[PDB]
Amino acid sequence: GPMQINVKTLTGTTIGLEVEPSDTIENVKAKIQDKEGIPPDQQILFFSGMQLEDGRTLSDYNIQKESRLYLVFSLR
Amino acid sequence: GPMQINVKTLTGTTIGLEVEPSDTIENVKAKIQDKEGIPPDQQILFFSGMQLEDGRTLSDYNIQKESRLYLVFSLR
Amino acid sequence: QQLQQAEEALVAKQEVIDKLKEEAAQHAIVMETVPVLKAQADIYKADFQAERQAREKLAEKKELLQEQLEQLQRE
Amino acid sequence: QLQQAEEALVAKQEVIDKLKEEAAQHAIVMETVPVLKAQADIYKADFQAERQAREKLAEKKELLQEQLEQLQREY
Repeated sequence: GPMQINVKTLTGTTIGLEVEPSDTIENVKAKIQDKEGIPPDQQILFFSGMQLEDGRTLSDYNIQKESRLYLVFSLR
Repeated sequence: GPMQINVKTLTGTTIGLEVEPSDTIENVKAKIQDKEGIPPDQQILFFSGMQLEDGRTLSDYNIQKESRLYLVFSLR
Repeated sequence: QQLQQAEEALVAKQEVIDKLKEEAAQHAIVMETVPVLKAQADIYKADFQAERQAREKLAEKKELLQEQLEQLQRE
Repeated sequence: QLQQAEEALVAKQEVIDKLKEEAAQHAIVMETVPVLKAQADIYKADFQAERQAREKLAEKKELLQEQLEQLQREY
């Protein structure tokens, strides 16, 4: 069912996203781009110290709404 | 007395320095400069999460041979 | 007879476990950012170097121009 | 009846000991956080310096391209 996740940056900024567990990481990175304009091929996402793969899904990493996700991206 | 300390860079390098507990932090940085070519005024040394002052001594921070020391610096 | 001193000591012990679990929750939040900070450092490093290049190339062209200007001021 | 409470009070004790174990083992990795933050801050500040330096060389480049162009026409 369509759930709300929260991708935080190291500066303490938080991006709320409405996602489906079946959604891929590329898919989530596409949402982040439509909102703050960061190209997906330049975002890195983290969950529980793991670097997330474009190809795998939120389901695969067992990401719930309460999940602590991190975003790193280039200064360029 | 005359001891070996190890300084961890974040690029993975461990810099081995022969030092005296009375050696001042600008002295360690000069040794690091001789081994790695990083100017002192551009090195930051860390221990127990705090930055080490150029003018205090290894012994003022109770720094032993086993003490975990990190070096952070600029490439400019 | 002293079953309610053991029961009350069990309680007092859980009050400590809860405090530690709570401290270990907050520790865990910090520690999971460590790989994030490593990644941040690597990207910023590549950002810095990539910008030194673009600016070095622009520093060359600016001298070439300043050299081409002074050669043609021999006229 | 009472010995179940005495062998729970022990269960709680090694839950407290094991929490204090790990809490000392991860104050080690938690003291690389400030190191990682400083490294990232240096690369960020360095990058910004390179960007400002690039923008300044751009201004000069285009300013020289003019002078060159005019004094080429002029002569």
